[PDB]
Parts: sequence; C-alpha cells; structure tokens
Amino acid sequence: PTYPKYLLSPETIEALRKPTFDVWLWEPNEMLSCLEHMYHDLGLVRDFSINPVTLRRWLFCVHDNYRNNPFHNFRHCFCVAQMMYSMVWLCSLQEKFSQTDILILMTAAICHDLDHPGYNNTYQINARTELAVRYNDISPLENHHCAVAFQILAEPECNIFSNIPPDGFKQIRQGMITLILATDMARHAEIMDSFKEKMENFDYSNEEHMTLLKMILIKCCDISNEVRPMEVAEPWVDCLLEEYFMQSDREKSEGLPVAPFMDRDKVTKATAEIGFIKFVLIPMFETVTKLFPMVEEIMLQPLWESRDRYEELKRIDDAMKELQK
Amino acid sequence: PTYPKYLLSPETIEALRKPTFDVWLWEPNEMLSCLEHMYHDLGLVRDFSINPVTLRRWLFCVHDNYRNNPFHNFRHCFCVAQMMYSMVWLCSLQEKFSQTDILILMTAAICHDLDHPGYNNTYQINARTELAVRYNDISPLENHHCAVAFQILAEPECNIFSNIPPDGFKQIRQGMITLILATDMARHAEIMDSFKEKMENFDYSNEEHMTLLKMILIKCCDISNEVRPMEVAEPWVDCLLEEYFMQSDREKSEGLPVAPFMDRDKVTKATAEIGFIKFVLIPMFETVTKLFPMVEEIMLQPLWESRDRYEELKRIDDAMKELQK
Ligand SMILES: C[C@H](Cc1nc(=O)c2cnn(-c3ccccc3Cl)c2[nH]1)C(F)(F)F
Ligand SMILES: C[C@H](Cc1nc(=O)c2cnn(-c3ccccc3Cl)c2[nH]1)C(F)(F)F
Ligand SMILES: [Mg+2]
Ligand SMILES: [Mg+2]
Ligand SMILES: [Zn+2]
Ligand SMILES: [Zn+2]
Repeated sequence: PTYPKYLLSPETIEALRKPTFDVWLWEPNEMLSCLEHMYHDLGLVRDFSINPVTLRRWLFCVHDNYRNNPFHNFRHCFCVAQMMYSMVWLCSLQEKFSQTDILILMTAAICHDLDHPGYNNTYQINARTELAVRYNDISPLENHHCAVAFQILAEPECNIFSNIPPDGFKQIRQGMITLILATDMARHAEIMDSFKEKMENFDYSNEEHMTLLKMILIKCCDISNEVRPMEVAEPWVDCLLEEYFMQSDREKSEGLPVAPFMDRDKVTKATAEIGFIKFVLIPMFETVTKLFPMVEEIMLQPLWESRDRYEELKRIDDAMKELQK
Repeated sequence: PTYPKYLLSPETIEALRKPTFDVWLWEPNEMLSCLEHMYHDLGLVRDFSINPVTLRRWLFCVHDNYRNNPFHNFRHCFCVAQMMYSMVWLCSLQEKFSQTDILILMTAAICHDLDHPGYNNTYQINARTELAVRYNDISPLENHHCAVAFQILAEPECNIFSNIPPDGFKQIRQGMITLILATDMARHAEIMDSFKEKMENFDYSNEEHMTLLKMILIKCCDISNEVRPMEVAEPWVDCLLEEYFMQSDREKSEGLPVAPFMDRDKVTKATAEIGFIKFVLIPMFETVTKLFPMVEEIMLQPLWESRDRYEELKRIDDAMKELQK
C-alpha cells in the first residue's frame, strides 16, 4: 500500500550512501530509521550481535539527548553520521578498516555533540561554568559529549554494546573517546600536523597512523556541510551564525570577552566562509585525497565550487557596500 | 527516557517467548514490532539475508491484507505466530528443525488467514461464492490465503525472500503451501490419523515424518487459544461465536443449511467449548506431548483447567436457561 514515513523507501536507502543526500527533507523519525539502517547495512548489527531492538532504543535516547539549538542539534548529528556513512562507501573504508574501527567511526559520529549547550568552550571557560570547572578548562564540551554518550550506553536498555566481550568494549570506548575529543577545533592545527607528518609515508599497519586517520575522518564529517549541494549547505551556515551571535550577544551582556568572528557587528557571512573553506576545509580534504583519490571528484569539487560561489558573493557584496557610501 | 509504543521494552521481549503472553494489550504497531523481533531473534534475518527494511514493509503489507473480522483478523494472525514462536523455545525446535523449516513455520503462521471473509468453507461452497467456484470446493479459503500470501511476496518491496536462491524459494513456497492448506479443519481427522500413524515410530530424519509434524505444529498454534491464560482465551471464543452467528444468520436468510455448532439455539457456548477442548484440543496436544514431554505441563495443563472451568460454567448456564424457557 503506502507505508509510514519510518519505513524508508528503496530510493531513500540508495541515496543515503551519497554526500548529495538532502538532510532537510526528513523528520526525526525518518532520520532515526536511516541511522538504524546504516548499522544493519554496514554489518555492524551482525558482527557485534547488536540487539536490533536495543539499537532503536539507543538511537531514540541519543536523539532525546541532543538539545534544540540552531546548529548543534539532532539534524547536525544526522549529517555527520550520514557523511561518515557516505565516506565508508566512497573510499571503500571496509577494505582498509576492521569492523571494530567502522563501529567506532559511526558511533563517535552520532555521539560527538551530545547535549551541546549552544555556547562554545571559550564561553564555558570565560564564564567559569560548571562544565569548565568540572573539566578544568580542558575541552569541556567534547569531554561532556563523550561522557553523556557513555552514560546513555551504560543504560542496559540502550547498551548496543551489550554482547561485546569486555576486551572489545575497552577498545571501542578508547576509540570513541579519542575521536570525539578530536573534534574540538582548538586542536585542529595540532591534529592536522600530526596527520601530515605520518602522511609522508603512511602505513595502514601502524596503529598510530590509523588513529590519526580516523581522527581526520571524523573531523571531516563534523565540518562537512559545505561538501553538500549548495541548497543543502547554505542554510547550515545561517544556523551556525545564529548560534554564534546568540553567544556573543550574551557575552556582551554579561561583560565577557567577545570573539570577532562571532560578533554581529563584525562578521559578513560570505567573507567568513571564504576563509574557512579556503584555509580549513580544502586543505584538510586535500590531505585525505592522497590516500583516497576519489575524494577529489566527490568532495573537493563541491568545496571549490562553494569557494568560488562565496568569493563571487563577496565581490557583489563589496560593490554593493562601496556603492552605499 | 520514555520510548514510544513501537519500541518494545525488554520486559515485553522476554514475555513474548511464553504462551502466557497477553495478546490483547497491543496495538497493530506493537504487534508488528513483535513479529519483526521474532524474525531477528530466531536468526531468520541473518540466515536468509532478509533486508531488515523489507521485513517491516512486508509485515505492514500483510497487516493491511487482514480484514476487520471479529476473529479472523490480524490479531489472530499475531497469536498463531506468537504461539509458534513460543513453541520453538518450549520444545527447542531449532535442535530438530533446519532454519528453512523454522522460516516455513513462522511465515505460514503469519500468512495462514490472509484476507479471510469471515465465513468458513462450508458457507463458500454452499453459497457457490466466487471463491468456491475458483477453487472447485477444495479448501477454498486456505487456497486463497496462500494465493494472497504469494501475491504479496511477489511485490519486490515486500519480498522478504529476494536473497534466497531459487531452489530455496521453491522449497519454502512448497512448505508454506502445505502448512496453510493443512489448517482447514475439514482435514483434521485425516491429518491426525496420518500423524499418529507415523508416531508409532517417529523418525526426525524422515521428510514425510517432519512434514506431518510441521502441519500438526501449525494446526496446534492455529487453535491454541484455550492454552493461554483464561483471561486471554475467553474473549477469543466470543469473537469466533460472533462470526459464527453472523454466518448462521446469513445462511438461514438464504436457505442454506446451518452447522449445529453455529446455531444460536443449540450452541450453548460452554457445551461447545467443552466438546472442542475434549475431543480436538486435548487429544491433539496429547499426541504431540509424546514427542515433546514439556508440552504437557505448559499447554496440556491449562487445557484441563479450561475444560474444567467450562464444565462449571455449563451447569450455571443450563440452570439459567431453564428459567428463560
Ligand atoms: C565561523 C564560520 C565558519 C566556521 N564553520 C564551522 O563549521 C566551524 C567550526 N568551528 N569553527 C570555528 C570556531 C571558532 C574559531 C574558528 C573556527 Cl574555524 C567554525 N567556523 C563562518 F566563517 F562565520 F562562516
Ligand atoms: C468454534 C468453537 C470451538 C473453537 N474453539 C476455539 O478456541 C477455536 C480456535 N479456533 N477455532 C476455530 C476457528 C476457525 C475454524 C475452526 C476452528 Cl476449530 C476454534 N474453535 C465452537 F465450536 F463454537 F465451540
Ligand atoms: Mg562538537
Ligand atoms: Mg483459516
Ligand atoms: Zn559537530
Ligand atoms: Zn487461523
């Protein structure tokens, strides 16, 4: 007949494997079925004896623990995991990674921003929040996301890892913590350097090489919005700014220091994006391309187009402002 | 948190294995989830590579094809499948049957009453309905349930067998057809005789022996209401009498004969149930017990209690009907 929304159609199931997937077309229920499909499809349910019902509860609990922020919400979570999913396919990651690593990658992606408050680490630290005090100023947000992820997993009804022997649990947990903590942008240069270092003569047998690679992969997915089609990507930039502005406005009010890139009276969307794409996104994806050449066509291409589009957009903006004076 | 109904709680999943499960507490969605869980739990999704999403679309389509009769509806379908599932564990059937047999048993239980009109074969035949004409008075309803079952599986989106090699499909199809046709009570004596004949020296390696055992298994589940707790079983009896009175009514105003056990003025519920329990249910489960001894305490027991309760009800009922005269 005509099946409910939570029963993905075979077209959806197919499109889900590509970075082109339009993440705005679905409601939480549908997004949850997509995430559920990914675990079955990647063979994770199979290889780790994941109780199919526990998987649904775990995903619903994860969903319940994401806040209603303009950017750091459940839909962003879906994007990251969905891009990680596309990359497993595009790069044929199952050929180079064990199932244990694929599991670490996917679960970390889904949990990386759990219970995000909507104010970055700088705000937590300057305002001396409970999180900043709890984590001694060390990546308070990322530490918290990871802690909430394991508190959820510690709930028996949500423990998708219930049938994994303790030695495997330890390995997975250590892997997730490492990846989630690797998403704090304050460590971007640091991580990128370590990767590029190993990249000179990459060894898929070297555990430290693989760890860095996995860190780079989750970082890619986390800030992979601009890799998506222009219509899918643009709205996210507005959501992010909306969140940054809310923070700066609050910092202005409470008398805390304000970061220029988050100040309403200073940031112009186009100009800012150009710098981000040009000096953060493109460079990072170029390094990944050396290992997975198919990335250039599938992900570097859209990044270049985005850079161009925004560079043009700025010219139009400058001329417009130049004319108003 | 507090999950939606379609997410079975771990308590429900546990209960689903026992014949004491309360089949009335659930809405189609929860029942659909239960059936899905059964296919994963028994290892069918795993061993036959059933696409987990197709499994759900299929269950939804099956549901859509059951009518809103008072007895022969989707909830009856859930009962039979659930009793079958319970029997698998009670009798440790996976030690005696292959996964293909289990798949045959489970899928046949679920499909055995598809698109039932609410009027039995005797009516179809006597009224010379389209079905009786189509199937030449040979188990018309059962033949139809079968046909519908395979028209459904013919739809790609609902074909839970799409990944089974053709030889496996044929074996499964043959098996399901045999079990569904075996539910026609007109053949009850025939089948019980043939089974008891083989029972004189049962051979688990003899294919004919196993065929009859599976037919007895599905017949057992099909009419196993009285095995369930009294609170669960009695409402089913009333639901059936509702259809029976609907038929006997229509048969009288059409000039077609009426089966005494369906005649309101002869079918004192208690007297009819006592007979059914004593000469159909008990004898059947009795022979099955000789093969699986544990069946006596778990299913033959409640049948005795049930037979005894209806006998008490009969006394009080006849007394009150004497005043009505
Ligand atoms: C600041 C944004 C661009 C941007 N997009 C991100 O996803 C992101 C993640 N972290 N950061 C970030 C945060 C703080 C400091 C530096 C950066 Cl790079 C980001 N900056 C814009 F240019 F306005 F569009
Ligand atoms: C129809 C009832 C007897 C009876 N009791 C059941 O619990 C039960 C379960 N399934 N069936 C059943 C349903 C459809 C066709 C045949 C049967 Cl046998 C039953 N029939 C009576 F005769 F009125 F007392
Ligand atoms: Mg984060
Ligand atoms: Mg029937
Ligand atoms: Zn993020
Ligand atoms: Zn039936």
